[PDB]
Order: sequence, then structure tokens, then C-alpha cells
Amino acid sequence: GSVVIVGRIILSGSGSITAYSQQTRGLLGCIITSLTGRDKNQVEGEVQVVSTATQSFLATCVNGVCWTVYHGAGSKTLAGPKGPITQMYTNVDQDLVGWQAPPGARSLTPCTCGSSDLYLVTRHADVIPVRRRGDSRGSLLSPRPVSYLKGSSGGPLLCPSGHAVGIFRAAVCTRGVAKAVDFVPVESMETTMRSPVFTDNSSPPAVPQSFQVAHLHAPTGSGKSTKVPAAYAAQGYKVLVLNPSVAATLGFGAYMSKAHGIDPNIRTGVRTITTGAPVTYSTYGKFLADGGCSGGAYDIIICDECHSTDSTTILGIGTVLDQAETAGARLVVLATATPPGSVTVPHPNIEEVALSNTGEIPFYGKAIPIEAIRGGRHLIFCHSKKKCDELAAKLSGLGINAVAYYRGLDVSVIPTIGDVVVVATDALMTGYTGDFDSVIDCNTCVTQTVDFSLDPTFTIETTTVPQDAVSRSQRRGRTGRGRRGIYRFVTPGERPSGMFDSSVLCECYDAGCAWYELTPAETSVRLRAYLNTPGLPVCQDHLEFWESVFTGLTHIDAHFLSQTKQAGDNFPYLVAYQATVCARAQAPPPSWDQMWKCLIRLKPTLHGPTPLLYRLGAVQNEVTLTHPITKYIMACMSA
Amino acid sequence: GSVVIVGRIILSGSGSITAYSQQTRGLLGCIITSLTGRDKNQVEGEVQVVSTATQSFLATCVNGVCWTVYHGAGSKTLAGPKGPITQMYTNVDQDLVGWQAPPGARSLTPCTCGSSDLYLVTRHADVIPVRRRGDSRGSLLSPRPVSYLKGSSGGPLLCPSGHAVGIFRAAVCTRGVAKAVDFVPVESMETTMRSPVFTDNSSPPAVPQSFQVAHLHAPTGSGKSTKVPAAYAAQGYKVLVLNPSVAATLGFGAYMSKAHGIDPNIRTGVRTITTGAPVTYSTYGKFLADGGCSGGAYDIIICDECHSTDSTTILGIGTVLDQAETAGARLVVLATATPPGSVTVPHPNIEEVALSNTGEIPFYGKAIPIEAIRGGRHLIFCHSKKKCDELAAKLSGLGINAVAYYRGLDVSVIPTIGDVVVVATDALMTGYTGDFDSVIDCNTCVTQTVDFSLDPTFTIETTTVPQDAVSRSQRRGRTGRGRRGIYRFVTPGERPSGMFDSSVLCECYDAGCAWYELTPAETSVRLRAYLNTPGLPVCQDHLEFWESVFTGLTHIDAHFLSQTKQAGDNFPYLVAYQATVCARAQAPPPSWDQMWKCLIRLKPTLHGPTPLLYRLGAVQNEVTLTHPITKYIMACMSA
Ligand SMILES: C=C[C@@H]1C[C@@]12NC(=O)[C@@H]1C[C@@H](OC(=O)N3Cc4cccc(F)c4C3)CN1C(=O)[C@@H](NC(=O)[C@@H]1CCCN(C)C1=O)CCCCCCCNc1ccc(F)cc1S(=O)(=O)NC2=O
Ligand SMILES: C=C[C@@H]1C[C@@]12NC(=O)[C@@H]1C[C@@H](OC(=O)N3Cc4cccc(F)c4C3)CN1C(=O)[C@@H](NC(=O)[C@@H]1CCCN(C)C1=O)CCCCCCCNc1ccc(F)cc1S(=O)(=O)NC2=O
Ligand SMILES: [Zn+2]
Ligand SMILES: [Zn+2]
Repeated sequence: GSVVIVGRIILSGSGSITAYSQQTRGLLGCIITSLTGRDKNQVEGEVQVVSTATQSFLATCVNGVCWTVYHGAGSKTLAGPKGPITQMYTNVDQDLVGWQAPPGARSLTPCTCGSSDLYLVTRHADVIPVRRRGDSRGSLLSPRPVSYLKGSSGGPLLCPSGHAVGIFRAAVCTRGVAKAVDFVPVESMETTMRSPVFTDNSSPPAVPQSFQVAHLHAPTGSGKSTKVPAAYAAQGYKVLVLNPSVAATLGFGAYMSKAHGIDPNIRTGVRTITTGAPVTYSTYGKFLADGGCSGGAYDIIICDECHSTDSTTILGIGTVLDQAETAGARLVVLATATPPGSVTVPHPNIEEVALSNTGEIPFYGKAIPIEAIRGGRHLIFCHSKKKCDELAAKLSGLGINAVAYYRGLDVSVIPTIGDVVVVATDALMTGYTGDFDSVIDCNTCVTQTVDFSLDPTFTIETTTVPQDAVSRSQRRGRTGRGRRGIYRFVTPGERPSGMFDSSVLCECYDAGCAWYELTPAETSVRLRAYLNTPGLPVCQDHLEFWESVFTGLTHIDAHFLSQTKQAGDNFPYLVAYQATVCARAQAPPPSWDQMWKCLIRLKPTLHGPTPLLYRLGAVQNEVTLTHPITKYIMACMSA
Repeated sequence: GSVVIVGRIILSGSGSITAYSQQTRGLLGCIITSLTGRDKNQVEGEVQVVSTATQSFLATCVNGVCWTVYHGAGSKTLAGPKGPITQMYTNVDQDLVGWQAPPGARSLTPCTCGSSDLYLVTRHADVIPVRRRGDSRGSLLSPRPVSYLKGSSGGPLLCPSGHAVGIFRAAVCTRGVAKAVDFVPVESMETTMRSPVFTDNSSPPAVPQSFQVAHLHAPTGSGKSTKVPAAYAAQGYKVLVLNPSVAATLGFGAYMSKAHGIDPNIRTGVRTITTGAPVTYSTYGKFLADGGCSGGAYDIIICDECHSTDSTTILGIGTVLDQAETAGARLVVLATATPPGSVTVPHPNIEEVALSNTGEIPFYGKAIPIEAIRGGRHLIFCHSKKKCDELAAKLSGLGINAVAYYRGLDVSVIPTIGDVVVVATDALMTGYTGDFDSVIDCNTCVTQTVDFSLDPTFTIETTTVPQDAVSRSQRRGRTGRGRRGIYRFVTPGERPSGMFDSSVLCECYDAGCAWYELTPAETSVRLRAYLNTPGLPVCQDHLEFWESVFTGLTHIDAHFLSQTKQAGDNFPYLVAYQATVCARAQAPPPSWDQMWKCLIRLKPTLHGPTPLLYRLGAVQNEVTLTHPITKYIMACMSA
């Protein structure tokens, strides 16, 4: 689907800065236009009201380029007269994207006066005075609730003369009140428009003399983890190769022994081998467990699957970026098949067939014909363990050799040879390396989001979301490996890649405390190195907030920490910490869900309201907001 | 737009109760079908997945009728083979709506076994066990979060034999956790299947021997406030006529004097006239101020505009319904042009013209041609005081004679003779009597909603919503009275009439305390009489909750109460009480917005966090959730 112009904000060309909205399309015209990518409507004005099916925001024409926010548009095309217009610019680090404006259309020009008295144009066509405080910051003269500014991103920041100062990107807000605005400066778009549109990162970089951070954007079939380290090693270099998966790590070592005749050093929690070879294959977790970089150990560190937004990868890459120069490394290679802002393109070996309602197996509102899976090795992706169980049971009833695989299950469940239908969650890609005849994708995943809810503090909620380009690629990538494959899907609608939630940062401080004997200040240092490095997945800088939160979570119960860590669920430090305050109060947990099992044995001795620190799921008990830790966490929000 | 079948939930006919979902339409087909009302698709199954543009829910086929919830479907038609199917049944009191099922619809049959082990079918095709506890209630064996059950209303409650027990209507929940389900019993559906096709009450009821509550559903201008009381008075009865508007109340005294030859008693806060006549015209407010019903004063009480969901009307009607029998009244007449579940029908002397983008005056994304309003008397409805000011200023710049009118302005602003463009909010409806050449409607209104947000307690937020059938009728009704009128609109979309928010109940307890020297217990009594009376607008029974809240708001500062009451804003009791808590704890208000003007004489003394009781707007200051009143309000939320 394309981004559709559904209206426009008309700015006054004389006197005071005033604006008015003019709708040009309704929901029907907007949906039709999104599907076709053809918009024959005359585009007028500098500020556009744009829409996707799920979202609405603004776009501004400055110097012939129609600009918007990456968070709203993603890598989507813009519906135009001749059909879909492809993005000319996509800068995930600045959250800015730009399409070539349909010829004739009016543009704003950059401001020359250097004024600090600014005017933000909203989707409501209101002109809000802003005082410039920095390069990308300006303070609202009168604070507005956050909800007032929703849908105004991509809107312009004007000077008194009506020229462009920047594009509205984010709201600087405390407890749901916006007091300042964050914007992309116009001079940044002027730099972008002056520079090369295409960049090359398909071939590995040559080893420089000074320390350097390089990007490697090559397909899974380029051997970023095999051919590339082998090649560097043949050149006589010390190489460390990091990956999120144990299975991937071991398998690449097993490949290098059989194929390239080198027996590498292997470092995983399960298996460690030390041969003294010039190549080491390690997981990010083992690398973090080991204490990260040790002096003069490696020349080149390859961070494979650097698009991965799991807390271990973020913390691992962050560690590499903070320590590598110091430990005498000359090159850091951020390698990935799917960099941020990626658009899934067809694969020559993979036939893609949309799932219809013609079939004997119900699957996500659609159907799977029994012929597509009867005989052969097939992988079906489900968003949850529940769905896996149901689907594998339905298939076993139909005489199909079906197996469910998810977190907490052994990889032996998957037969390595016979006819099989593997029904799995994303847990498969880090647990098993095998490939299949066909892949059936539900096109949905499960994500954790942080909500600064103030009931009393924050909430970490698990949500079902449409898959992004990375998810679609990793999943589809299970088939068509050096042979022909089939990929069947429920929907083609993908979400923008390269962005992650603040709850992922919270997981990094959690892991740092629970597993890596890292103080919140050490973790911040490591994540800062990741944040300040361009070309990696992006996130809101909540580093100081999370650091402050964890800094106060002192004197956790060691026994609860041990249990939560072993159970393997999300948040072992926060769960153990909430249990610690409960146990010490002889108070029951927020609920009796599996999350709070470490308290089951104490159940007959637990009474009263819960000293609630934060919300990690449903709270079925009465709560008390009087605990000093709750007051501490509340004080962290109001900074 | 029509309600569209977008999918189906397929139930097992053998063994254990299992279900699966099957989508039949995408967003495009759904939107097209909604517009046309034509659905040629085959209707397989008993449970349907239905959708409007804004909402999705379920519908179940029972005894040839396809049933759903009023809150979901309103009075909307269902898209069918021959075009839009009009509702056969609309019972707002039960929240049940029914259309005649198309061919192919296999209907479930009512349960005969009388089992208490029930099974709720969700939109996620999950079969949830429920234990029947009453006629319309059942408890969930394992509590589920509220968000899990959203979109499942109109879904069936099945017995172990797969028969229909009732349809899922509402969730019984505490702090966002659903612990029980409220359902329409299947027997109450056959009671609806009995209800008349016309239900005639277009004519006033004859006075009965015993006390009775009658409904009068007649058009505006049909003399429900004039001919009907005069007719009863001629028979020798004492008549009280109640209205929400002072302007209407005064107006009726002039018409009745000149036309029906009766100089009536007039009772308003502004003006009271006592002639000793057998007819009295009073506002609901004055009636409440007077102490309500006094013994043997009236024989007939007419509650005009009984569709009005303002706190005064609800409290006024409630007072009448609780006191009338006792005070010796023989008849209570609930009169309205727009009863709950009303659908706006064409008016014979009103030409309706959709606004386009062809015009010189911007108006809500559309445009007003200057010729439509230059000369003549016109009324333009805006959703806010802000929009009125802007529009009246834009028109005055174009040499038009424009005037803005809203709450807190004197009605003298409107010229009674002369070319004029009145730019007004719904405040006009109660302030001004008159008729216009044309009406231009923005089709949106402002409503207050209560959010049980737990940050720490509840929130009363102002929101913009699409207008309902009552709003559209009252607004359009300002033209076409005794002369050809024109009605111009932004959108045809109208939401369901006859339902109101729990914050309206909160306003009743507020008014009871602030103005009517009514204890929370007295208010509850009066509102219960309104709730338990069928045929009136419906609401969630939160009387005990609000009563308990206000009961704890003890020893308010009389001076703050006086100040808030005099300013004329929304919750004078809640504002004054929060100020009282601030002044006493010597802390600043939640913000320095006009809402907290009363605490200005204390601005230098008050410092620290705010002892926050509830949220009435934006909170810019630090908060403390330790105040005993906050803990009291929090304890009230638990049931
Ligand atoms: C309140 C109105 C704001 C203008 C607004 N923008 C946002 O929400 C953005 C989105 C999200 O930000 C991002 O994704 N990024 C990516 C990114 C990359 C580089 C630099 C950046 F600043 C950002 C910000 C959080 N936002 C923010 O502004 C957030 N604040 C911050 O990021 C701040 C800014 C200062 C630095 N730090 C640390 C922050 O936390 C406040 C979040 C308000 C909740 C609403 C989120 C829904 N937004 C949304 C989501 C999807 C869409 F397709 C369109 C929209 S929108 O509706 O079109 N967005 C907006 O209108
Ligand atoms: C969450 C699952 C629940 C089944 C569900 N139902 C509701 O939300 C209903 C809506 C609203 O209720 C009503 O409007 N009515 C109208 C009405 C008239 C007469 C008798 C009645 F019982 C009702 C109930 C509050 N609801 C409720 O259930 C609420 N609870 C109560 O009313 C309870 C029940 C017991 C008595 N008291 C006092 C209550 O407060 C819980 C509030 C949940 C937040 C709102 C969710 C969105 N609702 C919504 C709005 C518009 C739509 F078109 C469709 C939906 S939906 O998504 O289709 N709704 C549902 O699926
Ligand atoms: Zn300038
Ligand atoms: Zn039965």
C-alpha cells in the first residue's frame, strides 16, 4: 500500500501566519488510492495531510521534495499521477523520508533570518508559537497535552517570514504533557539533498589502519558469517564473529571445519572450544558473559544479524562499539541482510502464494489446503505457543506428522529427516538452523511495549502486531535455500523495520543486572555507544530514565533472582524485584499467573494489598502505592 | 452506512464446543458494502463477524433473526442481497438489536436444558467456560483482561448442548480485569419478538384513575408543550410542564397567553411569575431548586425534551419519577420528538445539501460559498467556543454580519432582526428560541467521558465525537419551522442516540451537592427512579460508585464552592473539593489553568506536589498519591 494525500493545510502568504484545512478524500478514496498507488488529484499547497490505512500524519514540501516521518510512512511509496512514487530519501536516524514532489506542487524554502520565534503548524491547522532552544529543539510557550499534537509529525516549524526551519518529529513530554518539540532541522534536509542517494555496502570493507566502524549489507547467501570471516582470516587477521543464535554459531563453526578446513574457537554457553585458530564464533550472550572485549584479542569484530532488536544483541553490539577501539581492534563490521528501512523484494528461488479461504485447515481467518502440506518438510509460523499447540493437534488429527516448537521446548522435537510440519513461533530461528520445502506465515508477531501509564508508574504490555520487513525476510528465508521454495502468507502488509521499543532498553538494564553483573551506569555507557552509532535500529533515548529506575532497585532477593533467571521469562530482574518487596511485606503478588510462580510456596502466608512497583501483566489483587520503591520509580518519571 | 458481515465464527455440531474464524471480506469490500448496503455473499453459520467503519463486533442468529448489540450497531441497517435490511427490533433498554436473517443463515435454537455451565464464544473463536449466576449474569472460571473480550459483544452464550442461552452484552470488570459477563437472556429476545411494529404514542394519554408513567413521541411544533397542557387544563387538571431551556420556558408563557387564553405560572431562576393558573412552566433546574415535588400541587407532570442527557434533565426527570406518585400526581408524561434509537428521517420543508470544497469560507475540511450566507439569517454550528471565535472573525473580515454565541455569553449578542450569521455551539439550543433561513452543521460535538484510569483514580476528559440522531435533529430543527429551510452538512454519518456517559451521573452528584442541597444518598434515590424507568436514555449503573465517592468528599471549603459555582464551569464541587484539599495540604493545584482560578490568592503559600484526588484536565505539577481522600476514592473503585 502507498501513502495517500487525503487533504492539505493552507498557509497564509501575507501578514500573520494562519492556516486552514481542506479535505480532498474520504476513507473509500483513500483505501482505493492506497491499493493502486494512482492519485490523479491535483496536489496543491506546501503542507499535506497524508494517510496509510492505520495512520494519519503530515508531509511538507521543501525544495521540491515532499518530506515526512519514517515512523509514519516507513519505506512506503506515495500515490502519484503516474502511479507509486518511490522514496528518494530514507533516513531512519533522523526519522525523515522524502519523495520527489509531483511536478508543479508548491514548496516551502529554507529560512534565512535565523529567528528563534517559531511557529508549528498542526493537523488541526493551528499555528502554535515555539521558542527555539537548540538545533533540533524548541519550547512550547504554553504546554499542550500530548494528544493535541498526535498526527502532526511531518508538519513544518515556520519562522515569522513563513520559511521552513525544520519538520516536526517528536514531542518532548513529561507525564503526558508536551512542553517542547523535537524537529529535524531544514539544514539536515539540505545536506541530504546535496549527497549521494545510493551508497555501497554489498562487499566487505578492506581493513583500515585507524579504527573504523563499517556496514555490510549483503544477502543471506553471501556468507557474511562464513565466506567473509574466512576471507579476512586468509589475509592473516584475528576475527571474532558474533551472532544472536547458539545453533547459528555452532553450525558456522561446523561449516568452517568441513568446508574451509579451519577448526575455529567456539564460544557458547552450551559448548566452548579453544583451538587457538584466528577465527572465533561466539554468541552475543557468551561475549557479554565473558566480560566483552579483552585487550589485543581481535583485529576484526563482525556483528552478524545487527538488525536484531533483542536485548542481548543491542547490549552486545553496544559493548563492541564502546570497547573495540581500546582493546586494539581495527575494524567493526555491522553485518545484516535487512538494514533499517529495508523493503522486502522478491526472491528468485521463492514462489509467493497468497493464502485463500479454499482449504481444509483453518489458519488465521484464511485456510491451508491439505495438499500444500501432506508429504514433504513444511514450516508454519504462528504468533503464539497456544496457536502452535492447536494447529499441531488439528494436523495430527488429519494424520499429518505435525510438531509444535517454541521457547522451553527441546530442538529434538523437530525430526531432521522425515515428512514433517513444524508449527513454530519466532523461537525457531534462534534454536534450529534447518530449511524447508515451503513456509506458511501468519504475518503477525508478538512485541512488548512500554506505556508510561502512571497507575502508579509504567506498564510493560505484550501485544500482537503485523510483521515488519525483517520478520517477513527471516521467516520466508527458511525456504528457497539453494533450491526452489514456496512461501504462503495471510497478508502482504508489512510494518516499518529498524525501530524498537523503549521496553527493549528496559530489558538491557534488566539483563545487565540479572546476568552480566553490570551496574546501570555501565549499561548506559554501552547502550550510548549503540545509540550514537548511525545505521543501526533506532530507539527513543530513555537511557537516563531507565538507568535512574534500576539504580534504585537495590537489595533484590538473590533466591528470587536465581528462579526468574532459570525460568527464562522476559524481565527476570523486575519480576524478582517485585516478588522481593511482596515477600518482605508478607503481601501477595499482583496476580497468581505463572509470572509469579517463585511465590507459590508462600501463598498461605501472603495477605493484603500488593505494594505495586510497576505493571508487568494483569493485576488481580488490591494495590498499595505507598511503598518507598514505588515513590522512587514515580520520582524517576517526574524529572 | 450499513453494518457489514466481514466473517464468521464456525461452531462444532458434534462433541465438545470448539470454534474457528473465517474472514470473508477485507477492509475495501467492507467499506464498499457499507456504502451501498448491498451484500450478495452467502451467509453461512450462526455467529457472524460484523463491522461498521469504526467498530467490529459479533452477531448471532436466533430463531431467524440476526441479533447484535445496540451499542455496536445503533439503528444501522444490515447490508443484504436486495440492499439495506432495516432493523426489525431495537430494544435500547436490553441493548439488543435484530435484523431479519438473509437466506443461508443457519439459526441457533434457544436452550431448554436449563444448565448453569455456559460457554462464551469470542471474536477470536475461543470457547470460554462461564458459570451462570443469574438471569443475565455469569462468572468467568478464570478472570480475563477486559481487552481480550473487546469486539465479542453480540456473541453467544451456549449451553453444553450447543443451544443459545443469551447474547454477550457487557463485561463485569474491576480495574480492567473481567471477572464476570452480562448477557441478554434468550427469553428476553422472544419478549422483543412480541413488541409492536408501531407502538403508538403520537397522541397524548388520557388521565388515569391510578398513577401511571406514559410516553409521548410526537414531532416538534405539534403542541406537546402548548396544546397538550391547555387541553388537560380545560378538563380541570393541574399541569406542570418541565423543559431544559429558560428561553423555551419563558417563551411558552407568551404563546399560551395569546393563543390558549391562559396566563400560566412561570418558574425559572431568572424570572418567576405566579398567577395561580392551572398550568405551570418550569425549567428542570428551578424545579430541583424548589425542592422538587410538593404534595397535591399537580395532577399531570409533563417532562418535555426527555431525550436530553444534561445532568439537570436526568436529575429533574429522576426527581419527578421518584416523587410524583407520593405528591398525588396521576400522570407523568415523558415527551420527546427523538426517543432512544431514533433514526433521522427527511423533513418535508428542509432541503439538505452536502457541503463541497467549492467555496470561499473554510469549514471543517469542506467549504461554504459566500453566496449561501451573504444576506439572510443563518446559523452555523461549531463544536467549540474556539472555532466560533475564528469563524465569526473570518466572516466579519469579509464584511458579513457575524456573531459567535456559546456558554458564558449573553443571548443579546444575537440580533433578533437583521441579516446575521450566528456561529454557535449547542449552548444555543437552551439559550435562544429562534429559527433560521439555513443551518450549517459541522456534524460533531463535544462530550465528557469518564476513564477509570487508576492514575490514581479516574479522569474526566472532554472529547470530540460524531453527532447522534438527536443532535442532528435538534440542529437541523433550527430551520424549516413554518417556512422553507436549507440544511448544509459536512458528513452524513450519525452515531447511536439514547445512550449517555457515566460522567453525566458524576455531574448529577456534583449538582446535587453544589446547587441542590442534596446528599449523595438523596441523588442516588432520584437517579435510580430514572434508571429503572424504561424508554428513557440508558447508562451504566454507576450510582453506588459515584455515591460512595461523593460521600467521602467531606467538609468542603464554602468559599471555593461559591467561586466555582459562580464561574459556571463543569464540576464545581469536584474543582472546589480538589482546591480545598490543596489549600489544606498547602500544596499547589494540578495546574494554573483557568479551572484553578480560585487558588490564586494562595499562589505564594502553596508549594510541593499536588495531593491528586482525580484528573479533571491537564496535570502540570508533581503529584502525591498519599492523601487519605485519594486512598478513599481508590478503595471506592474496588467491588
Ligand atoms: C505527540 C505527537 C508527536 C508528533 C508525534 N510523534 C511521535 O509520537 C513520535 C513517534 C515516536 O518516535 C519515534 O518513533 N521516533 C523515531 C525517531 C528517530 C529519530 C529521532 C526521533 F526523535 C525519533 C522519534 C515517539 N514519538 C514521540 O513523539 C514521543 N516522544 C519522544 O520520542 C521524545 C522526544 C524527545 C526525545 N525523547 C527521548 C523522547 O522520548 C512521544 C510519544 C507520544 C505517543 C504517540 C505515539 C504515536 N505516534 C505515531 C505512531 C505511528 C505513526 F505512524 C504516526 C504517529 S504520529 O501521531 O504521527 N506521531 C506524532 O504526531
Ligand atoms: C469488553 C467487552 C464487552 C462486550 C463489550 N461490551 C462493552 O464494551 C459494553 C459497551 C458499554 O455498554 C453499553 O453501551 N451498554 C448499553 C446498554 C444498554 C442497556 C443495558 C446494558 F447492559 C448496556 C451496556 C460498556 N460496555 C461494557 O462492557 C463495560 N462494562 C459495563 O457496562 C459493566 C457491566 C455490568 C454493569 N456495570 C455497571 C458495568 O459497568 C466495560 C467497559 C469496557 C470499555 C469499552 C469497550 C468498547 N465497547 C464498544 C464500544 C462501541 C462498540 F461499537 C463496540 C464495543 S465492543 O467492543 O463491541 N464491546 C464489547 O465487546
Ligand atoms: Zn526566516
Ligand atoms: Zn440446552
